Amino acid sequence: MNLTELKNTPVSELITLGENMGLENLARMRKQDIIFAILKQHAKSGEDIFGDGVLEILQDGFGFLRSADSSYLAGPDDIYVSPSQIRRFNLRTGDTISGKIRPPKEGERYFALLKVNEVNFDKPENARNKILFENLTPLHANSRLRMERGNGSTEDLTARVLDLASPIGRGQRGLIVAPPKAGKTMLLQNIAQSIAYNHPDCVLMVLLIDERPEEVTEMQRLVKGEVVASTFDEPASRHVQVAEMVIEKAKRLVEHKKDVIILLDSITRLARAYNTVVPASGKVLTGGVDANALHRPKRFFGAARNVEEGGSLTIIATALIDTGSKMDEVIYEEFKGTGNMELHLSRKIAEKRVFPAIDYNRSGTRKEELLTTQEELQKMWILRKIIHPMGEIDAMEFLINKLAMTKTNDDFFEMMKR
Amino acid sequence: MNLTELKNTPVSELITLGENMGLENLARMRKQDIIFAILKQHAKSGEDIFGDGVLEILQDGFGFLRSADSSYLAGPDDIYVSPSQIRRFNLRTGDTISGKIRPPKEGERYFALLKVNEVNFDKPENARNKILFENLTPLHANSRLRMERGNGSTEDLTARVLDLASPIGRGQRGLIVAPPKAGKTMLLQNIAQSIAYNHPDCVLMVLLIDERPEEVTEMQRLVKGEVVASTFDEPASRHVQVAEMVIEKAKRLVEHKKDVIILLDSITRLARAYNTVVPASGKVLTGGVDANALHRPKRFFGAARNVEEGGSLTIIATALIDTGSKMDEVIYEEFKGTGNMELHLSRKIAEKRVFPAIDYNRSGTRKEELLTTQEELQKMWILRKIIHPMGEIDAMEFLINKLAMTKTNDDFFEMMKR
Amino acid sequence: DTYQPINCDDYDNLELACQHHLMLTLELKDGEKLQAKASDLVSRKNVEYLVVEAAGETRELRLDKITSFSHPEIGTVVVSES
Ligand SMILES: Nc1ncnc2c1ncn2[C@@H]1O[C@H](COP(=O)(O)OP(=O)(O)O)[C@@H](O)[C@H]1O
Repeated sequence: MNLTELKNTPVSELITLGENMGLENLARMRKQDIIFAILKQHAKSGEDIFGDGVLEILQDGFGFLRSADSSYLAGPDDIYVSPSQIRRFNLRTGDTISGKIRPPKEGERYFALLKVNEVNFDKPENARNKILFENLTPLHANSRLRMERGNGSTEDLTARVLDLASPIGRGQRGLIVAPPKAGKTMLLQNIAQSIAYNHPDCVLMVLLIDERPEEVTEMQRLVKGEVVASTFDEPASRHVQVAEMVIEKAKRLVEHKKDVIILLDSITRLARAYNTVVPASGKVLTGGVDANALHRPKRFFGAARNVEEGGSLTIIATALIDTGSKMDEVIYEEFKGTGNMELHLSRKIAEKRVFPAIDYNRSGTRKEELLTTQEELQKMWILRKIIHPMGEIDAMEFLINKLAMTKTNDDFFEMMKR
Repeated sequence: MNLTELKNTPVSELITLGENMGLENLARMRKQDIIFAILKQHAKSGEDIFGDGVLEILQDGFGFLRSADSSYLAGPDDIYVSPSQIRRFNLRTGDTISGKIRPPKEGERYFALLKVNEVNFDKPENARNKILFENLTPLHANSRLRMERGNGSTEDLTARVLDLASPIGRGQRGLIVAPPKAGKTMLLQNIAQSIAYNHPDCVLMVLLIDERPEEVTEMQRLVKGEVVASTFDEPASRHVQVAEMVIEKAKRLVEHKKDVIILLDSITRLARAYNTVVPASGKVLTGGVDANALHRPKRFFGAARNVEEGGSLTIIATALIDTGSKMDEVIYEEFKGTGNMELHLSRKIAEKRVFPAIDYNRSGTRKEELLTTQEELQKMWILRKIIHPMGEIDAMEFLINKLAMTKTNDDFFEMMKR
Repeated sequence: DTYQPINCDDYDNLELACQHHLMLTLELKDGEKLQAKASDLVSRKNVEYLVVEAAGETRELRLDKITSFSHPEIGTVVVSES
């Protein structure tokens, strides 16, 4: 059967499927163990079994096809690819390989790839001729991602405020600066819903790092896309692995002229994870942050660009401030000028239970003339003039009331203009 | 074929060349690897191969000819230079070398320079005996850089305002103090194109340290000259490596009676890069900086001088203020007035969407009488008096409107009297 | 006419044979045998080719045309076109 359909069935259904196939004692083992046991039992019949995953080449030269359902966690059900296969089709980490697999032989441990059907949702012949990501020329964002759904619901207010504060375009390198208890999690969910509704073509990937287990399940139910997370139980090496898999998978899709959007939560937790993993170089900054530990996260954050040839990579990461940890403060100081889009959340606005808690004055974008039209830009300039003198708490209250009375932003503009 | 012509070829065209030469799997690999593979294939025929680059001397006496196309990044395409070649001539870091190269032999991974043809765009023997840069006699600035085009367009007035605020000549250090979001990048682009247009003879070099990838490509396509940049993805050691290559190359051109101009953006990030990479000697100062570490950035900035024998070295650095950090102020406090020419930008004036954001009161150049004729000095002196009373914000509005209908500076001075 | 790549397991055995430079007993569906040595596996115009020599011939033939190969070391593995 299909391997990816097994990983989507609930565990209760897997046991019933396994039990009527003759397997026993499947209830007390992990889901990955159950799937591996079922596949071996079905391999007895000699039927063809399919599978797919994302390639992760190890140091020794061989790789595995991890699955996004398990958040690219190493397990018994991973598919082994010999180094010759990586040579036969020039494959790099992050390639999405789908095809037939075979049961392990004597002395083997994992299922092995048998016949490659598609690479990156394309024929292997075409997928080998795609130019590498590093050879593509970065550009400023010029195609805008509009968050406004326009249905007039109260959940659309957060999206509409986002367009007024900081427009988001394809290939943007965003950064959301948020203190604790400022509604950061609900802000990302609105963005994910707006992206999945207005722009179904763009590939949406949500990356949660060092997150509570109950927050992961909530995100998976809501987000219409791919959600990969690593909870705080897992070691720091696990956090690095998931981030590497996501960014490499995103790069491979961009090389096929596709729009990829990555929502990261958070760049602070990711940077802390790298600080633990990398060996100490002897130069340690304030707060215990290694000097060269931040090189790896900046590679992740610096990959967001608008490719001239085609496609783009959009990264919208969140940075944590006012957490009481000096390690977070120094990490944030190294990402201040990196992004071309900045959105600030304020705890003071959140303390009054008025949402979203966006600090309008301190949030903006670079080269916003390209994203918006001439008339649209002037209206935002007119509005920003009104919001500039008033305080941050009054800025949102004034802006929320005006937006509530209307349905779309253009209606808000003409009402404000008159 | 010629390496420099091969290196400027688009990657898509490079692949087609490799296919016609029998190479395969050239896609999905870096541009440097493609160049290295093609050269080896062509050298297999046995034809002569021409290559050129900027010499870099390692600590072990190794010499490599880096390329300006890749911003002097170490790679497979680099040409290896034996220490015997360095001893034969007066070869040091930054000496441009053009000559014929050979494919590597067994035990060799880099192409080797075989017959050096041109050094510093002249005969190899002439460069074997030249006066060192430090031995050259320093002198103040005598010549003046004309930053006027006369077209009277909307972009020409920005050059005029900075020209009126503080004249800049050849051979004196210059500093630009700019806050975040103050049209700093647009200011550098306007200066860079004006210099190339007015002074095609001088060698223009633009250096960008810790810059966003999308900004580098925009700068390269706009600035007519040489643009060398290192993004924030690269480690700290890369930032200092690029800086050393640029200054050493600038010195050698000066030794050959050439007036070169270096535009730096920004010295604060370059100084921060040195602090990270320079090993700690046990002395810790306020703001997490080291006095011995700071000795190198000032040497880079302090190398600008006018040579009596011939040529000059002009450096116009950029300093960042009120960025919210702590060590940034310490860097600025070390360069309060170390530069002969100083220009200030203000966030307040740029806030009203009126450009340029030049603060006339704070700007000022030392020994300005050596630059322009005495008759024009009174014209600037009376201009300062008529502009001193009103504030810096209103000063810019007065300058722009009065210069709106004026073509050149000479017309403005005559119209100012009447 | 159109080339069809062989299964991954078959390719690995052939590369293993080429790496060890051991004798190869090439077999076809017609019933002809070529007990020769294969040097290396190469590709050309998106079609991989196997160069196998008996006495210096170094003939180059398509992989999909090879039907069976046997040796005392590796298993007698037949290829599958589907
Ligand atoms: N857009 C919003 N609309 C209404 N309430 C919100 C919104 N965003 C956040 N909140 C409220 O803020 C509280 C905490 O937000 P949370 O998602 O925990 O932020 P964080 O993840 O940064 O701690 C939630 O209980 C929620 O009710």
